[PDB]
Amino acid sequence: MWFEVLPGIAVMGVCLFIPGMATARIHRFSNGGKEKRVAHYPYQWYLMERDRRVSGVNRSYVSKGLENID
Amino acid sequence: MMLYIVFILSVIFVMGFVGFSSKPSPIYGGLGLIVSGGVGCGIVLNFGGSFLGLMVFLIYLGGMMVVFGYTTAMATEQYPEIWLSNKAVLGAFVTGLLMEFFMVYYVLKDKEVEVVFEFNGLGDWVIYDTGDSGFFSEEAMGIAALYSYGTWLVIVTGWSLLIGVVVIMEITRG
Amino acid sequence: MSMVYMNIMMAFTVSLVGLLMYRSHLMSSLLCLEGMMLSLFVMAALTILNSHFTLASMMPIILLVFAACEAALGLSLLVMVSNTYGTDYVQNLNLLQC
Amino acid sequence: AERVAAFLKNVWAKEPVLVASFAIAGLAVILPTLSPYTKYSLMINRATPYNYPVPLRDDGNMPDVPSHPQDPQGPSLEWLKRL
Amino acid sequence: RGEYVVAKLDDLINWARRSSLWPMTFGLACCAVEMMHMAAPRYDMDRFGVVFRASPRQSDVMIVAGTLTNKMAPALRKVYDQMPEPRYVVSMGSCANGGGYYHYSYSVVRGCDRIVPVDIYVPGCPPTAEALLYGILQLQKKIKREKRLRIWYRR
Amino acid sequence: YPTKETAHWKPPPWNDVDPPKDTLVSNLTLNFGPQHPAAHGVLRLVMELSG
Amino acid sequence: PGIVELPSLEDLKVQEVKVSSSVLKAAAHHYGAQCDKPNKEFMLCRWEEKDPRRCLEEGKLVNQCALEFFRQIKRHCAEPFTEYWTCIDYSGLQLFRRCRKQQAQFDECVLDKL
Amino acid sequence: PFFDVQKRLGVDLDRWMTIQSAEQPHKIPSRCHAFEKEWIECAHGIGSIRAEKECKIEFEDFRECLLRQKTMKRLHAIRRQREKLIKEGKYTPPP
Amino acid sequence: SMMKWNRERRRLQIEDFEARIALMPLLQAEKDRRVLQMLRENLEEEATVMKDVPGWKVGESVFHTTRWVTPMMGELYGLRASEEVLSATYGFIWYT
Amino acid sequence: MNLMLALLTNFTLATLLVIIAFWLPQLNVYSEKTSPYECGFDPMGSARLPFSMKFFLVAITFLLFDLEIALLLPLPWASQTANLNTMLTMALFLIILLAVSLAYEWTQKGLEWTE
Amino acid sequence: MFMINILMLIIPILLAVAFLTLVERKVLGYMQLRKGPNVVGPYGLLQPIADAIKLFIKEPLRPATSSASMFILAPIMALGLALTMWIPLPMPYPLINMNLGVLFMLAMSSLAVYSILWSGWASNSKYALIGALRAVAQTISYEVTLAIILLSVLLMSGSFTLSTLITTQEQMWLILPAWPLAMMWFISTLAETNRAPFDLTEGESELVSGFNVEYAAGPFALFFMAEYANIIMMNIFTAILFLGTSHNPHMPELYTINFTIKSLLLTMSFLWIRASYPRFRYDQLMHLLWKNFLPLTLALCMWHVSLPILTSGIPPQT
Ligand SMILES: CCCCCCCCCCCCO[C@@H]1O[C@H](CO)[C@@H](O[C@H]2O[C@H](CO)[C@@H](O)[C@H](O)[C@H]2O)[C@H](O)[C@H]1O
Ligand SMILES: CCCCCCCCCCCCO[C@@H]1O[C@H](CO)[C@@H](O[C@H]2O[C@H](CO)[C@@H](O)[C@H](O)[C@H]2O)[C@H](O)[C@H]1O
Ligand code: SF4
Repeated sequence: MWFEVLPGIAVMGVCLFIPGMATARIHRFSNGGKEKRVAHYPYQWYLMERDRRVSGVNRSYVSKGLENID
Repeated sequence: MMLYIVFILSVIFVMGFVGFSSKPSPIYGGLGLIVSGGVGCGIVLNFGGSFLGLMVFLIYLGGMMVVFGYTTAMATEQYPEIWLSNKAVLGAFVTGLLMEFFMVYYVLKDKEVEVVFEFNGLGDWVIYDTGDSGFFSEEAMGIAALYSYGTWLVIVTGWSLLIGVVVIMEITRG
Repeated sequence: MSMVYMNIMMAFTVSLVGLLMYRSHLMSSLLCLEGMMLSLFVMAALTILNSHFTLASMMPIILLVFAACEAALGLSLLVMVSNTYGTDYVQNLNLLQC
Repeated sequence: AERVAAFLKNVWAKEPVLVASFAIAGLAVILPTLSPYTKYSLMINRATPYNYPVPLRDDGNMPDVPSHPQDPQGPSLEWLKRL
Repeated sequence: RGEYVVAKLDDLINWARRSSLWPMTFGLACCAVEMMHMAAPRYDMDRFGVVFRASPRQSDVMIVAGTLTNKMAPALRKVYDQMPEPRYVVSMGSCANGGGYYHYSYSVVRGCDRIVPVDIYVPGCPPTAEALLYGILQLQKKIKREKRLRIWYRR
Repeated sequence: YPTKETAHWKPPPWNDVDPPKDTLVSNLTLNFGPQHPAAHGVLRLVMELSG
Repeated sequence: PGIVELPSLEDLKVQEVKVSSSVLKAAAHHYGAQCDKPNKEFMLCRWEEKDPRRCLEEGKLVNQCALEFFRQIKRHCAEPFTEYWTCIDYSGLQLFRRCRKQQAQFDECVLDKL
Repeated sequence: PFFDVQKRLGVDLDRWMTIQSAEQPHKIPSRCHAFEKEWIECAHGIGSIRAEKECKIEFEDFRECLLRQKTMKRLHAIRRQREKLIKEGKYTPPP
Repeated sequence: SMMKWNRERRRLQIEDFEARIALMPLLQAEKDRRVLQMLRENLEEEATVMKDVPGWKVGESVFHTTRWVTPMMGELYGLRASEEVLSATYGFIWYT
Repeated sequence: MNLMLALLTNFTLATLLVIIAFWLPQLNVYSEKTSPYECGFDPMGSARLPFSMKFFLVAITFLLFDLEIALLLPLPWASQTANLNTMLTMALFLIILLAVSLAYEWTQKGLEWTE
Repeated sequence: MFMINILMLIIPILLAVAFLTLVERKVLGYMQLRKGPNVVGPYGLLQPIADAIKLFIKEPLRPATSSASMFILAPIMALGLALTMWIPLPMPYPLINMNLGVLFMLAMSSLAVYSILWSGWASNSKYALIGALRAVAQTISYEVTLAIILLSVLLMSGSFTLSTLITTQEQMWLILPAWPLAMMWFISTLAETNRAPFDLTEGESELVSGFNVEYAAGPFALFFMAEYANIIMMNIFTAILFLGTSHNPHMPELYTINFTIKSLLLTMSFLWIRASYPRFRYDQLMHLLWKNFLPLTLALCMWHVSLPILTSGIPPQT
């Protein structure tokens, strides 16, 4: 019966799900729980490099708020 | 060694050129021109021109595909020559590799070299601009200007491609 | 100059010498013409990109456009040389000595 | 009329792909002229601020220029919000 | 224990080889029609993992399905030799088995085992598609009995 | 001015047309079968191909 | 051919604004409104002088106004601002369109109190 | 041009790309814009023969900006000198 | 449908561009101080490195004009570590 | 570095699989096995002999048309120009001329393969 | 942490490809009133593993007349470039975020053709040569149309970034405003991936096996693996282009579920189409693209240049 084809489709589907799920979770893990920053243009890279210096730990994704003003 | 990426790619660029300039079978000549078009893409891309580098790579991939088809039809023989099959091919290939090797060796050792002319071997990074923080790509805006500033260029190139179609049909008709 | 210029100019010289030193296949030499454009494209692109000369960013594209016209014309003649002789050898193209 | 209506039906019968091709290409050339919205396309492109707006040295005789971004003077994008 | 490991590894490679048998698209006469019927929906050889492929380079089994003539004999040997190993031959039908009803002919090879080694002989003129399917399953069980790595171990 | 090197030179054709050559414009020959899906397994179709 | 003058390190010493780009982007619209004057004075000086060394004093007033601007927020709207740029900071592209609700809370706070 | 039809007809076929200080898209300036402006304005209207001598100062600077050859010799000498001291234990680069 | 959404996307792009324009004076002010400090540091370490050399004058301009010139990557990151030079030169181009 | 790592990993894994494929199986090499394939009979002549191209004219045209796409790819960026009158004209001018050349080659029978 | 991400990409791709072969055999089986693999494992689930192991313990052959280096290079390049086509795909986040991700894929797709050309040529065999030259003809047929179709669609997206296609289709699938392009694109990907009714470089019933007739065992498997990896990748590319999935930044897995379903269903249609039609003759493929798709693609490119300008709906550059 045609539904005997589904188990192969399901296994193929789970395999194709993993790359999309893995990349999303890894990006959160590597960027302190946020989306990885996108820097398509030089301005966005400039702001990233500033955040790397401003952080104090050389990590562009560690962000400082009003607690860093005196 | 990563600060010398552009130089390393340019070494492979020359090796590809020596590959097809020694003129083995055009099958292998095409391959060397593909390798040179690949690293050439990387060299241009590393100066901020991703579009230009990708275009030349794409255009030469199409051109070499047609050359391959023409080779099997019009430039083949029983025993196509690799670089080792012919003394003239091998001799030209060896000479180019040795000339390139001694240029690379001396420029690296001294951080400078004179190959007829003076070249600085400090690495290509030193000449880069230090103040980029615009929210666009300068290569894109320059290329995009072909349709606003480059009216006259569009006309002559557009005409030449039309004439190219006309002309190749005249030439190849008996 | 920068050390990248040494290799790109070397590449242009290699393909020029490959062009002037023929063997037999006319196709092999037509490749050297394509190579010479590739070196000219790369060297022009580097100078324009490094100097930030924005409007000149389009001329390497124009360079490629006329490279294809030049290559297409070269292939058109190679076809006609092959039809006449059955090979693309350049030694066959010697009727005009006399 | 009868020459062309006859002509069109022939090509419609034989080469509908080319009839569709020429009809679409003809519209692209013609409609931009008859469209009331074509003017906004250029206004939106100019209203996009890719560059910093370098201020002018106030010499005392510049009423049409504003002193602050929130002043009434200067171009407004109210037409753009509505659009 | 090496004995246990090589025993298991034979099971693995034997299972892979018998579970993925790709016969050469090769048929000679009548018996090729019954072979086509074995691929047809009722028996569906593909459901066993048995897939026809045209190239000898990509084939594991030669089913000699029909009469082998003297004119065709070198060609059959050529395509058998061009099969990568391991390779198996199934002789299908009386003609391929021993010449059959053209046995005394001047132009007929009296059995394809004069030309190639044969693993399974399937009798019939023609064997029914089911008789051939029985022969293929018999080849699978033969492959299942192979002891390549056990014999290598004890060398 | 005749020389040894130009001894073999001949005047060009009156109408500038040199005779067509026949350097070998040979066809490709192909065994289409017997072992071939479309050859029914016992047809050696020897086929001369141009392209 | 002539040495290049440089300011002393002490000449370049200022109290920097140590907040991340997401904080700046959250405050950018109000910051442009509240600090337009020293900002435009400094920009006018750069495009006229064409010299980073001839604009240092104007540059320091950009910082002093920015720090004052951020101290005002910390006084009155420290919490609603924190939710707002935190939401901006999550986005890979730092999009305004993903945070309109927290922007409203921040906007109605500075409007009401400042 | 051999026939200056562009300047006759008041049409701009290609003068817009000739120099890098010309008006660029979105007012993006070239790296050597100031040097080219200064050289061009120095030599305008007096002819090449005079400009070669009289605008030499502006041209060498423009050339220095374009190829940066004297900058690299100054940096090459320092980098070479620093390593000549590193081995001799006579220098400690800062943190 | 595509016309309406693209218009909205254009309005959003302008709002994002204006946010950048608001912050540019601060970023520019910071860029000027950073460039001048890095040059000041390089000058001080040139002084020691090229001290006993015969005729060297420290911090000599290669230009006749006294006009300000933007430094190139070598002049700014001349002596610093590779990882900092590599980030400054190729970091943007190599970022994903 | 991410991209070069991704490229290095992709082709390394492919190379590793080839290495396993060539060094893990049992080999049995002899002349008849490795001879060229041609349906059971020995090939007539070499496979390096010339193979006529009947679409030679289309292949050359592909070169000229492939450069057009390089000229047309920047159009999404060109639509951001304020000078929209000029770009639209020149954008349409280029495409029409590309269409004209196709019409010329089509009508002159350049798209039909030689016999 | 990036190398782990790379492996969480390659390994699923290869496993998805392996089980695509099972799914194809089953779907063709049932569309042909039979069952397909159902003995090797339950419901034939282990059939792909048996095929993979079998092929890699099969003796590989180097033909006596082949050019050894290009013979080995070509299958490596095919699989290596097949995996490289996946690194810019946003699902919803790409492994490598590229400004010109669309162009990168055009370049890598064009370079993947040479794995057909050089494998077929390096074999030094007539059926492999014929198959290779069919690849030249088939590339000449589709690429010019294929890139111009992308250009027409991107005139609504506004950039060559693949992630921007998600933003473009937040309110609606692009298949509505561009279904004429979606049809010609879908057919182009069939020819791009050498799939029926355009399965001409292998052309089994005419060329025995075409460009890979001389390949056996592992080297053959690489071409098979590359071919099926490009089936999936180009149907994912189609889903991103024309059936955009909404992205919720805080629950990206919802995107990956809906996105995966669409790509699977598109991949099924490749099997569905293979089960339904005969094969084009490779000169008829060229005339399909150059005399039907190209005239209409050129016309639609003009239309999609003008339409945003005349409707004042030009997309943002960023
Ligand atoms: C083989 C040779 C082929 C040559 C073919 C050339 C075809 C060119 C046809 C004209 C195409 C452009 O047509 C023209 O476009 C511009 C903008 O795009 C429109 O311009 C309109 O909108 C713009 C801004 O959006 C306004 O600045 C302008 O005032 C207004 O009139 C014109 O109303 C229209 O007439
Ligand atoms: C601006 C973009 C849109 C513009 C479209 C550009 C492409 C135009 C295509 C060429 C149109 C005229 O050129 C072409 O000439 C031949 C005559 O040999 C016509 O007719 C011929 O070709 C068709 C199809 O091959 C055959 O069915 C017919 O038997 C034959 O008479 C074509 O139907 C016509 O298409
Ligand atoms: S064995 Fe019988 S059925 Fe088979 S080929 Fe011979 S005669 Fe025909």
